[PDB]
Amino acid sequence: RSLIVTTILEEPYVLFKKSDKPLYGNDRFEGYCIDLLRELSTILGFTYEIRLVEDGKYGAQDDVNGQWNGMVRELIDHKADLAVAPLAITYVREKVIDFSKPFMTLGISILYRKPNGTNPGVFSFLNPLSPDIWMYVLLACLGVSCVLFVIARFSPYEWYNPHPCNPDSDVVENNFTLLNSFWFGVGALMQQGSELMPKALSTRIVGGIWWFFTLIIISSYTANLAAFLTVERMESPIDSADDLAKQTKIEYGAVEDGATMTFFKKSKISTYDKMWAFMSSRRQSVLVKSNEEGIQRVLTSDYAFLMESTTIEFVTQRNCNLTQIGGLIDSKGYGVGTPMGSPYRDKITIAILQLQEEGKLHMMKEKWWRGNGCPEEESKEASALGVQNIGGIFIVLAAGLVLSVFVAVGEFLYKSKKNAQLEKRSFCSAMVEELRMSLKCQRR
Amino acid sequence: RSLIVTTILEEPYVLFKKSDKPLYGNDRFEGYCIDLLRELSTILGFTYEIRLVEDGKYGAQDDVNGQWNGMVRELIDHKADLAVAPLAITYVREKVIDFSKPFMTLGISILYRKPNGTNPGVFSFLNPLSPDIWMYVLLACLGVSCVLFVIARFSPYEWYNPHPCNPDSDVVENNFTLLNSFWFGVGALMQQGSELMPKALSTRIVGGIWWFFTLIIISSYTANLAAFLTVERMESPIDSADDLAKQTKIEYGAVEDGATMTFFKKSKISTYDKMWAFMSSRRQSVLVKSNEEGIQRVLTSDYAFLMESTTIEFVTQRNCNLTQIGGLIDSKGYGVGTPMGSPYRDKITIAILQLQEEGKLHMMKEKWWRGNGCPEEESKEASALGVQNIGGIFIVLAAGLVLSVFVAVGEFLYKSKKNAQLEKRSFCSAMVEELRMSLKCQRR
Amino acid sequence: RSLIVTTILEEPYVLFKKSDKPLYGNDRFEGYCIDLLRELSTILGFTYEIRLVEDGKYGAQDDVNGQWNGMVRELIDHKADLAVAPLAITYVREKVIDFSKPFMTLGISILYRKPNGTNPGVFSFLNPLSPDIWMYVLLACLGVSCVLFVIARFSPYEWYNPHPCNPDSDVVENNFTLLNSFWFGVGALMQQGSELMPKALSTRIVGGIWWFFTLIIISSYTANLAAFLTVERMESPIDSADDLAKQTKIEYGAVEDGATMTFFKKSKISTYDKMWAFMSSRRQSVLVKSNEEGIQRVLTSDYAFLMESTTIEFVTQRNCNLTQIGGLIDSKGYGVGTPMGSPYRDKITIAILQLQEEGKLHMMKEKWWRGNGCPEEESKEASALGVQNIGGIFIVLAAGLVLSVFVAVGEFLYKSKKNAQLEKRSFCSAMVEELRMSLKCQRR
Amino acid sequence: RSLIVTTILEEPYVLFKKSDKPLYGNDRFEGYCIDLLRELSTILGFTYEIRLVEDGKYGAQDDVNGQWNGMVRELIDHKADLAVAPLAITYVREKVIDFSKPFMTLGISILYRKPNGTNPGVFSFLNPLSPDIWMYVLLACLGVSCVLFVIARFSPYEWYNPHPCNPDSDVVENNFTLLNSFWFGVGALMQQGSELMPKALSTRIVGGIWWFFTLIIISSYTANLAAFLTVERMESPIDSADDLAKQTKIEYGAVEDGATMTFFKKSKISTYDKMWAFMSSRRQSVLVKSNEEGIQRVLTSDYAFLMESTTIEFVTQRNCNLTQIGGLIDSKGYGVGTPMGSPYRDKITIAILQLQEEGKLHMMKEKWWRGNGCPEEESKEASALGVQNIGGIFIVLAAGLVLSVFVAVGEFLYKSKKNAQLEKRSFCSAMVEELRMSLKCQRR
Ligand SMILES: N[C@@H](CCC(=O)O)C(=O)O
Ligand SMILES: N[C@@H](CCC(=O)O)C(=O)O
Ligand SMILES: N[C@@H](CCC(=O)O)C(=O)O
Ligand SMILES: N[C@@H](CCC(=O)O)C(=O)O
Repeated sequence: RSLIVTTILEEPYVLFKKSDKPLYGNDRFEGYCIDLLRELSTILGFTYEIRLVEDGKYGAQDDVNGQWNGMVRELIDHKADLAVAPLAITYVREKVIDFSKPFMTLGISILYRKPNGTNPGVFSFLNPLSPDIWMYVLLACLGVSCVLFVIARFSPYEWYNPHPCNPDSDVVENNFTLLNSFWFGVGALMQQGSELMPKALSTRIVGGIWWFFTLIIISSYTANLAAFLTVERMESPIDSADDLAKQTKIEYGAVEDGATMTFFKKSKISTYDKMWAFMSSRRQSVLVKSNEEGIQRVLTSDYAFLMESTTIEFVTQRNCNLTQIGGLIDSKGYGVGTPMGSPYRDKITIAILQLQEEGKLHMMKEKWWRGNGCPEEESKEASALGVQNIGGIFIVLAAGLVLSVFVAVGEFLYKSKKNAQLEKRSFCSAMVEELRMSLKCQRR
Repeated sequence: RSLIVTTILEEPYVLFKKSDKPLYGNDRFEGYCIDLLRELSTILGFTYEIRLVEDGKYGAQDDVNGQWNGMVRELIDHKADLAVAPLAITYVREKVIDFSKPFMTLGISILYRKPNGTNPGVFSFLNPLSPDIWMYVLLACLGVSCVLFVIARFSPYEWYNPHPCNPDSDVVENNFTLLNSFWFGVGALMQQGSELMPKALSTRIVGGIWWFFTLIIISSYTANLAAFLTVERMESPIDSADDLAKQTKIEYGAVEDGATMTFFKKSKISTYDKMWAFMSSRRQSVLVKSNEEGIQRVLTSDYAFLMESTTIEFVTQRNCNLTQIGGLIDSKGYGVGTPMGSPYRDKITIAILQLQEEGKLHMMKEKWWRGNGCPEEESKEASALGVQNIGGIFIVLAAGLVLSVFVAVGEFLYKSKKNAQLEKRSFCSAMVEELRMSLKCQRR
Repeated sequence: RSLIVTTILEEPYVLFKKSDKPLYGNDRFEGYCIDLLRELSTILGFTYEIRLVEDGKYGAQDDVNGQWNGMVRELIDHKADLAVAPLAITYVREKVIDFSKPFMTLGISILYRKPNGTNPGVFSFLNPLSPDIWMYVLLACLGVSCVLFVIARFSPYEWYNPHPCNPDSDVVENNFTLLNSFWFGVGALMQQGSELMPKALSTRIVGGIWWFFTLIIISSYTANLAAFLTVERMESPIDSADDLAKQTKIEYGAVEDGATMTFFKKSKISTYDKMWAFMSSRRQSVLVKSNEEGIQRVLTSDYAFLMESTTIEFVTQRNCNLTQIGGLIDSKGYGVGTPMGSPYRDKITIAILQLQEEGKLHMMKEKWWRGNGCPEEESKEASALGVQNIGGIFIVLAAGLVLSVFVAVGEFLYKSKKNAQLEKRSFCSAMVEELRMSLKCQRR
Repeated sequence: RSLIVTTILEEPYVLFKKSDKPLYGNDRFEGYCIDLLRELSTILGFTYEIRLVEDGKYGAQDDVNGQWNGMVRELIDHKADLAVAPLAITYVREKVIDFSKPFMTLGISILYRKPNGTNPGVFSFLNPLSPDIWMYVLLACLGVSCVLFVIARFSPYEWYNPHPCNPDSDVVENNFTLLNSFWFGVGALMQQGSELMPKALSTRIVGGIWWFFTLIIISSYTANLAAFLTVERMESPIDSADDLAKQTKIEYGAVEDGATMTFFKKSKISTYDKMWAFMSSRRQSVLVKSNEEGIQRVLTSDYAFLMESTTIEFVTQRNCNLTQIGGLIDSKGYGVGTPMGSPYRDKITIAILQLQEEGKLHMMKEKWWRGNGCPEEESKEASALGVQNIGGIFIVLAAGLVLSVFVAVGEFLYKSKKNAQLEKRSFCSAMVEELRMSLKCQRR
């Protein structure tokens, strides 16, 4: 006699094969659990014949009539002989049917979206000061530089004759112009210090306060920028089951007629009863029909789906915006289900252990979970500055040198218009001074 | 019979259970005291019928026609048999109903809004050094600039001939005037450097040790400056029960016909007698009718609510702009009331002591009073420094420059003064040096 | 009939009075619980007559004969009528005797020593670099300054004639001496920058690498010193009962025949059974005879004594090196014990509540706990630098100016010996140059 | 009868209970499997007599005279009735004894010492910027120093007459040679400033924007430099089961006559077949006789022990120089053994599933495998920067100065070369300029 194996569509355990042809018999199925059953058939030497569950459930106790549904009901009534499927091992299922040893180890955990790690774009260094403070500094170095020009002309001690060798009447100069006064202002702001130093006490206090002002601006900048380069990583506000029980902001449920909600239904510990106190209220709202709708409502809404760890291993290697929030709630396993008192309990108990010692149950999991490449993590650690987060200081350096050379032709043309008043003609005296600049020597 | 339990709906003690289908009976209710009365029924063994109180108070000895009401009249006239609810042990109640022995530790306290806005701290940058340190660096900079001037007018290697062509005779003169030695002292302190640079090793060592001094003071200042650039929110204008007594800006009150109205009514503390002389006058406006009208008038008005401690522990855990002000005024407990001597006081008295030995009173405490963690004040995550944070460096920049325009005129009037004994009293050297500003092109 | 009150020496509840006289009757007793009983006698109008417990225990079940000891055994046998004492309220005591309502609220917690907050002594700023690295920097600025002198004499381009006006033959100088080369070395180390700049490319690379070296020394100094000024507070490695159960490094016990170990003996929760799994093994080693030996063995050895919160309130306000490690394990209370079925249960139940509403039970606790002044905490928060933790940079500044002025008389005497070879006599030509230095003017 | 339970003493599963008085019987034992067998006896209902195994192994199918031993022969010959102990489900055992269904999830892994010493990181200071950034600041400093030279040989305001007395005619000359413009570029980058200061606004803007560039690059460098000055301990030379296969420096082994010796014995993985070809040869030295001789030979020798996962979880939690290397080789479970078909397998199979539903298997897991927290690697608390931390700035200081002595000779041979066409080939301008070093007092 050929056996009749019950099973159910779940990805990647059992799923239909992609082929055009009129698929006949066991042909249309592919996945982990049939490729398990391809190998159990070679060992035990029988003939399986795949035939799905009818009511589309896994198995649960309806507790009105106290009866079962799903693949569990397919076994108790002896309709189908095996249950090669992700049928988990629980306390209430073991009393009515006979499982084998596990071929996979589970854990209930939360499938939730990864939050977006919004990149600190290339103008990230302006962040440690507020955008009105950068203006207040700029109006200061436009202000204080203008105040210093007022005082330096007004103060009769900044008037010094430069002339280190015996003036003998009068060559007295006042080296602070406008263009010198901003350069003292900018030069002290950028901590470099100019070549021009105030001499009168009327201008020392302007030099003294502006040095103290740019001492605090730069020091408050550097102390704050330690915080902004050490970017505090995304910490989406669920990190455990203790967290997820206490906010009704995020919807969280399970699959209906499944071993996930059956866990919370029968549990008596405080956190997990609190989740079932939540889920029993909106029992039609949160409890989705299958795991596939458990996935999709996390993809769209603010939903945190409770499910098994081995299917999260297939989801998060496919969708690189979903993750396993939290740790394993419990531990379970996938048994090849058999009816109560079967001779195939012990022969599969052997033939799972035989496949496990020679690595066949790990060669199949690596094949059908197929990690595919996915961004693992930022790997939270010291965070050496790339081009992506300094970046814009080269942009202002590139734009600053572009803005510079037009002042250089501005200095050229204002000179070439000035000297050509009396000396030579307008266009040619520009080219005359080009002969001066292209000279490779020191000259007049 | 059924042991009729009189209870009164107050969160998080006894509240209605929400669901899809309406429930009927004892399962309508949930909370702390429902979970407690289940534990008393498990240990002792009895049926219990929740019979929520008609006249909606807890209990209060009324005046001249004195008759108890609320849950206390349910106990005196034997309409109830128990009172598992927040019926707090007070003096006047335990004379007439006969309480069991407490199951949770409360006390009268003050509920009030958290202050939103910040203490500005318009300077806030002086903070990383103590004001002992800030005055000592001036007495160092006043100190070093004097001892540098003493050495530089004593060291016979600072006396230098500038005279760059070929030094003949009768030239040498220090560049360290006493005005100049502060400018090395302040100039090195502010990290910007001076035009003065010492020669003459005895003056080098002063310049050497003042540099290493100001290397550490600036480096220690930038270390703590990350910490002290955090705003502090405003300190609430009340911090105790005495603070509400010495004001009428904040109306303060309690639940009418409860233990807290009764406590201030029969108090002989000078603080608390004034706090009832307030409440008795405007009784129609500062005695609310429930706990729920307490919190809603703290939020949607200026108000400070005198309520119990453990009910604050639920509210402030839940609502994050809302905190406890001060410490416990008195200490009292919640006790399961019984009538005037019953065969169920002593049974529950042992039964309450059993639960806190097992820890189940603490387990039920955590189960209801814990909630969302109310994300703390130490959750900074970002601080762009603004006009509130640094602030006062713009004030002292406005302070020093107005000081500088004052001393600029004072020097202008001084060179008017030494040129006065040459020509005239004021207007000679005024106008000729007021020309000096108005020239801006010609030197002398 | 006058009552016979049993009680027991515990501090500060009941203790002998300090007086020389032959103390007669109730005279010799003073403390909290007799001053409680002084006020209960005024209310209820009886005559107490203090008489101690005989066997010196509080009360516990010997569980061999199943009998009691202590004050509990004094009550059951009706020897003494009251039990006005710190006799706690537990489950096993309530079944045999009758307590009143509490007059005080307890909690079991851990009395352990405060660790010493070792002060960061005034040379604290040298800490961010290792003491061999400070030598390696000092041998660098002694090394690199010496290398620069070698190269500058060797390089034929540092030989420049200063002389800004038409040399016409030869005045070519080499301004880098020894004393100039160290000053470039020190001057770049202290970030200030000298007035002397290298000119030949042979000396630019020495100037270039030494600038990059002191860029990293100072930056690694400032980045590390943020950690050392933010002194990570003392965190003595017990912070809870979950911590204290899992190290056998610290002895922890209780008092024998007391309600502290009776809690752990009967508990079934995992952490507190683990402590009783520890304490049952060395039951004679850790379990002290009284609370006073519970105090003293913490004072001397590495012992963490489990005791009641209200006695920790008297200990830690006296001994300012002990503290309450952890939070309250449970909650209990002090009942005035009465025998099983007494008429004085309810009259004291009244007269404790009457004393509590009018604040008498808080006026007595404030008197007999008498906080006395004790250092509360460092109050862990931002830690503004006092003189105690910068400190020594003023010491090296004071010592640097002391070391300077002896170089100034060293520069004076080396000059005064040199010029007196040909010009004048040895001692007088010093005083001649004193006339030069004391001159208030510029001169030759 | 008594249901004789064969068990074998292994921590933290079944260990002797320590006390003062010696205990007798089932109370001699404690640990995980004693707490488990109590739970199986509570649920199912049976007496149990611990009868610790005589021949001290767990179980191993011996060769040609093949007879099981240890706990397995206790089950086959019905000397036991159960085997509640770490008797792990393998293929060859479950054929002959008949296991229950697992209660804890293990797998073979590698125990090995943590590497003590640090990866030195002799430079370690380049780390706060990515090597993309480090090369770009040179291409900026090579870039800006070129474009500053282009403008300064083109701007007709940089051409200045030094000539300080009174400028006549035919003088003006730039101070920006192409050698000089790098010295402004490097000089501003290293925060120290140059003797060069630009005039002529077009050159000011280059100096303006290069200053703000190097203000940010230095400030961003000092921000992350606190993070990257932490040592990393050495990466262990093994990180997997494959790494022990490709070496003979570390002897590696397992418990003789256990599941782990049996697993490599009958493995057909190319990695694991080599790992038994190793162990079989020196079987007398790399197959220890217990778990306890495993850990003691990892510590007191160079050795890497192939043992189970859950027993590593106790040891590495306890001993802090000792860690798990790699991941789980296989996956298997601990099962309560029974004989060849018993009326107690299925009773315990449901009984184990009941306990993990309630969570008591996790409660007993936490109760024994948790211990002292093994104070983590992220417990820095202090880092005085030493010769290991910064280090490489002394290397590049030794690198640049040896480079500088090379270029100093190269310039010395260059002024020998231009003076060669004056007088002689080498020794003329060599010796006369070798005099120039040897003079040190005379100028020219
Ligand atoms: N597949 C599980 C139910 C769904 C789940 O727990 O994720 C079972 O059949 O038991
Ligand atoms: N809990 C109080 C009532 C509320 C209040 O007075 O603040 C009582 O037991 O009477
Ligand atoms: N004084 C306590 C016992 C000692 C203690 O718990 O600290 C009692 O009598 O119950
Ligand atoms: N736990 C192993 C024994 C120890 C080992 O082989 O590493 C077993 O069940 O056989």
